[PDB]
Amino acid sequence: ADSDINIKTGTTDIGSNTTVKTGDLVTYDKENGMHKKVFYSFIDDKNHNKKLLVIRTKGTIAGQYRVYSEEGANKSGLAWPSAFKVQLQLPDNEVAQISDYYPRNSIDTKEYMSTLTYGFNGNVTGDDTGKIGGLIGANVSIGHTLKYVQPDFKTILESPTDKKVGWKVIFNNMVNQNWGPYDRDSWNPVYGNQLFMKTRNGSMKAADNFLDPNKASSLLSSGFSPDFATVITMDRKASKQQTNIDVIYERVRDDYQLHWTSTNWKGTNTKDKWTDRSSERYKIDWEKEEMTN
Amino acid sequence: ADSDINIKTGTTDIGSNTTVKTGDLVTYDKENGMHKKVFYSFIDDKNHNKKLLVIRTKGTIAGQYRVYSEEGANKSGLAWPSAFKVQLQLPDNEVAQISDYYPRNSIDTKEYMSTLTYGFNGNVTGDDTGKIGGLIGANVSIGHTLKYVQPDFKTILESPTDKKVGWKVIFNNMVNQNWGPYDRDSWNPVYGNQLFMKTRNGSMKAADNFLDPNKASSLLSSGFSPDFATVITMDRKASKQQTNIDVIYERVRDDYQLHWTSTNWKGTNTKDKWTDRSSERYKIDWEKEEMTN
Amino acid sequence: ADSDINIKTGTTDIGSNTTVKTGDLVTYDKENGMHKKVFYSFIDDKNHNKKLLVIRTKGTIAGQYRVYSEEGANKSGLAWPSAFKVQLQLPDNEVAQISDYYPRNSIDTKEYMSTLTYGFNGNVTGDDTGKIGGLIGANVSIGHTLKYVQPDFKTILESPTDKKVGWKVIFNNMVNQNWGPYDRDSWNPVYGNQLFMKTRNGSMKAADNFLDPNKASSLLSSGFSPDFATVITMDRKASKQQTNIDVIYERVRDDYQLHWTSTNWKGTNTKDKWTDRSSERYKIDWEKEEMTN
Amino acid sequence: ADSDINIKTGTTDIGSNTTVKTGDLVTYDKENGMHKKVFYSFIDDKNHNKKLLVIRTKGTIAGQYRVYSEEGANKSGLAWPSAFKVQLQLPDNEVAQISDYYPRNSIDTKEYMSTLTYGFNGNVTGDDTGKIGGLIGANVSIGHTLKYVQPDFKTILESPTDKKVGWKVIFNNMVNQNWGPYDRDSWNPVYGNQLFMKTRNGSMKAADNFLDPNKASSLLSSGFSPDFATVITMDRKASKQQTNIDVIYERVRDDYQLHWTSTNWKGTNTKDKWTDRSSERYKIDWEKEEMTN
Amino acid sequence: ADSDINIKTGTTDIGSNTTVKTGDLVTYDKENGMHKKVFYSFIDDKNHNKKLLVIRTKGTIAGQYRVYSEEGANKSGLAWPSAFKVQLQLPDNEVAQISDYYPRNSIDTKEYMSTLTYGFNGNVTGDDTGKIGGLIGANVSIGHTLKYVQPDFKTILESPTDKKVGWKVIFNNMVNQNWGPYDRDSWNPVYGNQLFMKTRNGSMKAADNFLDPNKASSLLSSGFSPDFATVITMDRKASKQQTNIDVIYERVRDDYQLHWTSTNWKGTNTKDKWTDRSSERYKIDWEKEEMTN
Amino acid sequence: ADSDINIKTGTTDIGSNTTVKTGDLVTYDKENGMHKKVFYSFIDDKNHNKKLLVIRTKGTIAGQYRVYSEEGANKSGLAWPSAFKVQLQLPDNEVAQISDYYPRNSIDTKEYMSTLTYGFNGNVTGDDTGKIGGLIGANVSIGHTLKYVQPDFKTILESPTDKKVGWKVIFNNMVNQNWGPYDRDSWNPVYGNQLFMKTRNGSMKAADNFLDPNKASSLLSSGFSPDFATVITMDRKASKQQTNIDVIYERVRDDYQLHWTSTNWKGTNTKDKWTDRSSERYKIDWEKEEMTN
Repeated sequence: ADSDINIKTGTTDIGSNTTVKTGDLVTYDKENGMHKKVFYSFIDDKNHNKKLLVIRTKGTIAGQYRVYSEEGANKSGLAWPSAFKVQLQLPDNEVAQISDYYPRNSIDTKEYMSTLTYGFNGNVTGDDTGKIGGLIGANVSIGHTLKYVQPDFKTILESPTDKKVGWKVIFNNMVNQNWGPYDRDSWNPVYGNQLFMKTRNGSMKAADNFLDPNKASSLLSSGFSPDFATVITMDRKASKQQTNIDVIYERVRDDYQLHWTSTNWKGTNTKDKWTDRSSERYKIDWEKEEMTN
Repeated sequence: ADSDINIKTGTTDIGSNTTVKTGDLVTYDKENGMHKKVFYSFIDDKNHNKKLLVIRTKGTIAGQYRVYSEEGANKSGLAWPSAFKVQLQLPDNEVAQISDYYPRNSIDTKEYMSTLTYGFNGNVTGDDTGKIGGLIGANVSIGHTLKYVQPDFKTILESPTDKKVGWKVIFNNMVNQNWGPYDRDSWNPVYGNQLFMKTRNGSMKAADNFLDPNKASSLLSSGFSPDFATVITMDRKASKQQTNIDVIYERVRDDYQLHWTSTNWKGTNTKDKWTDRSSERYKIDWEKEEMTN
Repeated sequence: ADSDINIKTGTTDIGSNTTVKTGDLVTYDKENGMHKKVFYSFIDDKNHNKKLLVIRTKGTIAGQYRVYSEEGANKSGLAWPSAFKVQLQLPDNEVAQISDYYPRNSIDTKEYMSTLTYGFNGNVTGDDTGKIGGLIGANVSIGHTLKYVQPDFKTILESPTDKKVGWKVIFNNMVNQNWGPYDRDSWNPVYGNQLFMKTRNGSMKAADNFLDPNKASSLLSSGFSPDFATVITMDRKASKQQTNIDVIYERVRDDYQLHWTSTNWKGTNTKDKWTDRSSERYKIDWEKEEMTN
Repeated sequence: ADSDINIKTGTTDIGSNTTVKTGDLVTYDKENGMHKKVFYSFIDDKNHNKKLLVIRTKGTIAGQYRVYSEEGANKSGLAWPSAFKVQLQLPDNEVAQISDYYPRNSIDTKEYMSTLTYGFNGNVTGDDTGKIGGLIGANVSIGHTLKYVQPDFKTILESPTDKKVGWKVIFNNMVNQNWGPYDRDSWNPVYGNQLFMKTRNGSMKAADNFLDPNKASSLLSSGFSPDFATVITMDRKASKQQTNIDVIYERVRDDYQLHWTSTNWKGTNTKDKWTDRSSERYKIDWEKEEMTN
Repeated sequence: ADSDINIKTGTTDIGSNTTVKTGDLVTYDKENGMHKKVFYSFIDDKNHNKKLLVIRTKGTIAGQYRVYSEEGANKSGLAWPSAFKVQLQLPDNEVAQISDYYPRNSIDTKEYMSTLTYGFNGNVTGDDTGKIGGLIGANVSIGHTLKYVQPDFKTILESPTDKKVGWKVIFNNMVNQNWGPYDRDSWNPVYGNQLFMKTRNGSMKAADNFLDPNKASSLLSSGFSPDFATVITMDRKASKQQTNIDVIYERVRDDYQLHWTSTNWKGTNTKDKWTDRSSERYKIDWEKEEMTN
Repeated sequence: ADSDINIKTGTTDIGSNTTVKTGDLVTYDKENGMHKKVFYSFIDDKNHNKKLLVIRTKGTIAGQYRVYSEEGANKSGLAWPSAFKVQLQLPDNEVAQISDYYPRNSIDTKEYMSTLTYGFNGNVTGDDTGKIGGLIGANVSIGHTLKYVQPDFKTILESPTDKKVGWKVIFNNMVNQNWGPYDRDSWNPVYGNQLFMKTRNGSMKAADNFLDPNKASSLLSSGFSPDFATVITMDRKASKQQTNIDVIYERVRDDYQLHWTSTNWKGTNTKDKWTDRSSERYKIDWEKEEMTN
């Protein structure tokens, strides 16, 4: 908070009384199904120390959630997106540097509750024959409650060096058919990994027995569209005013297979089965304030 | 957040010191009952890289929730809107590209709560005859609670390629007469799919035994009015400054029928029975900044 | 959100650097008790495509909640407002069109909660005579909880065509004397529809045995005052610059009667008994920018 | 929402580039204890259609909560404010009209919750003599929960005609000594109406046995200060530019009496016992833009 | 709050009508994996008393969560970041001083709830043989509930002297596999410290039996990126206008080892095992308003 | 609220169209460990009545939480900050006066909840031999629930006279190892004051058996940094334009000692054991608008 140090709000920010030359570059990778896009903005504030360039890799990455193989009615497979990644890198010989990046790791909290209860009790029982009985009782109770919120997908910022910064979205866990959340490492001795399982002991075909993509999370089938911002600073006295960047949009898929053993369906998951990578190299012209490729 | 990178807020946005020529085109499709409307805005910022055009397909799509067929008092049908869709497409030979789209898939969260309780107990019982009894007891309890919010209709952004982007609204589930939520795949061995069922064993006519549209969701009967935004960018050095777009407003209906078997009503659902499509082609004139059709 | 597409906020809106000529027309219908009023605004933005006119039918519609007929102390009736409606229409031969309308159908949500509990138990019982007993037990519990919010009156946007758009407010349900909510179709074999019932087996007169209007919802007795906005767009090259509109303020009342059968009061409801309609025709002068009637 | 129709926010409002001549008139009615005050504002926007005048009857109405009569220690009375009212009226021959009024009836909502629970149970009991016993059990549970918020006093807008508009504040219910809420119609066969009762079977004097005004609601003793706004529109071509208004500040009191029957206090309430009215007539000069009286 | 003293908001802040010369310095420490960065801003307000310089050590510190040693399948180790620290210091002979620092210790609250319950009970039991029995009972209950929120990592502001100010982020506690939260001092006689334990009695390799970094907190593996602000004030009449600062980015790691004793895994933690320090010295030029190193 | 009296917001505030000369004075007391700092602002509004000076004693006071004495393993002590204070005073002969002070005592609320439950019960029991039994029962329950939020440290504004105003922060209570909150006056016949106790019957050294400062509140070890604002007004016609102020930053510590009696640790607290005071005198020059010392 700028106002908590008694400084007037917005005083220390950069971008005042200057013209920024924005831009846009859109490309679609048919092979990998990644509609990648970057939105750049050249800021050169005279009162600042270095030339600035903020890059927002908005884009979009598809989900690719479908059944890849079926072998009769006994067994079938499934490929689902385990993780989405997007990273930027600079050549080792480059002179520019990575300064900031908005989406960053944040500390997560949890509730906690302690309960203590005392009790007392007493009743008098009687019947027709004149018998009279008594009872005096007491009890204690101690309870601990802990609650927290867990998303389906969890975004993470991989440790950014001077040259490369990258983010990552992973599959935390999912609730299937209103039952307890499952994850990739979940296991059951009878049924196994019931993550994407429709019916435990259905009589349908193996390929048919898979969770409807509508029921599952949206990011599994329709994909994940990132919104990540990074700024590159270049010294204004550098000999060479041209810079190259690489943008990668890799996606990791897992293999989920269910098998009909004797009576019930049994599901098995094989993590990190395939990876699809789409890297494109851009060129920066600091003197002309334009990025083109 | 622009202010989290120490950049002054609003600096990187586009649209400063320029005139945007907005517009409006309204058309009604009597056959399909779709009051489609698009709101365009031509932005040509000199400091930007490409000419811009944001298209907001506000429009409105009717619900069409009515009983289509009745066969005596024994059985009758019902047609209800299973899903609403709206998509924009560009010709394969076109030079413009799709850049951004506001309504996008978002990660959904869930609560979770773990409870543990210890207990102790002890009572002393006595009667008139001098008998004295005792009792010492203890107990443990473990509980897991998981809660989440689920809407009636769920909007999804279908995987957007370079040329076409489309959205989709599907029927998640509905609560009928304050009872447990039902969906298209819900089944009961006795009654079946009780989604749009008034009384389980009523004596009325089959056509009469259907849930009142007022009781059901508003989107089923009065329809769904979208609000989706997409921006198309065209290079300012292109040889041809004219572009064509296609806008589709398809709606998918399902067949719900209840049948009087012997004593109670039995309901069955047949998903994706009909689809109504309304496509219109617009022409864009980048040089004159007007879209007309 | 305009800022989520990287466009500067407010850039795509219409109404900049222009003068709008507002207005007001107020009329009271003594026969129907409807204080109708419309607030118009002529917007002609040069950068826009069509002339604009936004109409806000604020007005007010009375409730008319009273006992219409009494027949001794045995039975009496009651008329209450089941639904309020207001709609605008254009002639079929007109050239203007309906573009937008603010209050629109919105998707409803609901909470859901799944609980699972394991238990264990064990006690030791003894008496004076040296008898020693034991007990070991366990239990499981599964619970489903679903909660949602339901208003007394539910506003709905009837499917708007190109020429006419109309809204609707209906009676969802009401809580009577802190008891479970009742609606028009509620039935009880003994008492019947206990919606507007004061006492189940009171000895008072039939006309006296009705729920106090203060206890009931405000809209039943003091009426409902709408606030609905619609915009009409007319091509600026049209030959005729005069337009006619019709505004309707219909209100639907139901007949609720309770009858003293032998010991207790029995209530019956007859939906859609009366309808009061108040239609007035306005004239639009686009050239002079004034609506008068 | 103005921004939801794509119109720039604040465009359709009235009051731009004009001077409003406000004012204030304060009067105190010693007989009725009503500190009435009105705050007017003359708005004449050229771009508008009619001359405007918004009147805010802020004022203040006292509570008058006191014991009026006592007859020994056997019985005593109490007068408390059952309802506060304030209304404006215009002469039937007047040409001005009532257009708008801010505080208006609003729809009220309620929560609802449905619960279902399954259970299972089993224990093994044994004693010293070798006897072994068993027990297997199960249970079901269905629960309905409904919660809502109810204020002590409820403001209502009486059905406004073209010439007169009036509001109303009534006594919904009150919680006495942390016990269940009571209202004017509450009855108990033993104690009666225990609304303003201190002790059920106290030995104090009848006049002394009344709830402390500090314990009760503030509006009962210190009164209710309204804040209601209304706008009057007059055609600018009218022959006569002078208008008369009447402002009433009526307050309704009830009679609460408790009686010592044999052992306990019994309370009875007589609604609408007294009404205090304070009407003042103001004169409007549209040409000079001043209201004086 | 400035407005709560009747002073116009923002009047007492500093930074009005002046130019601030910001800057940026980025450096990466490959040996320690700390991407440190500082963002300075020179403010010299004529109406103020001293020259100002606010330093924001944004940077980023990696997590370094990995298994360092394995000795067969019997035992293995783990190094995890126990605490992150970042501190600024000034030479003892310097003339500048530390004035303010935004992130500061804050008081934390907790809920509390007291419950009291009275009960009564009575049943009548009878059988075929005409025996009649009775039972009258009562009970009391007292309960205390206390709940609070506890984060995984807790930021602390170490006692700031005139020359040096430093912050600190420590490991409060973590929830492992949805079980009760553990911390560094947690101990169990059977299993020990089960903080980073996968399975209590798994048969896998010791190195394999460790909690997945994705399952654990993000700061453990991907590191912590600080955002801390400090302002240094220097008298404008000082003889020497050059100042030196030191910035440290130390990180503390702990040694977590689990051992297979006979049947189950036993975990032991050794706090404060390693510390990695990265100190860099900057030079301040108040006359030229630039910090370079 | 300024806008609730119909006055334009911000009209009555002071500071418009004037220049304020701010300042800063920083000093560190090595002996007491108090980094005291004051931020002044001279406001002389011509439309106001007196010259103004708002003083914000931001500063910082250390915690000083450490073990002062140990006597073998049998007993040891502990000094912890019981209360932090900061106060400003003016000489009795001075002409300036204290006008306002932002942090002020506020009324605190509490929830309350009353519950009432009715029940009914009935079961039929039978066995193989044909015996049939019955049981009819009922129960009532009344419950009172009261919940509130209590912070660890509570700030208080000591009664401000014309010349001196001072604040105070005291130790309300603390939760130790997730157990019930303890305070300075808490006592247990067996263990005593268990406020800063690690283990009830641990075998470690007495000095070692103390709660970790990280586990305890942050203000205990890292100290409390105040933010308090006060404004001094001086008549502009006074003969003498120089004023003196005194600022005190006293801190009060308590003595907590635990003693090993025979089997368990016993803790005793001695409140108000030490007080550290740091007073500095400043000089105000109203004519030159500068405070220096």
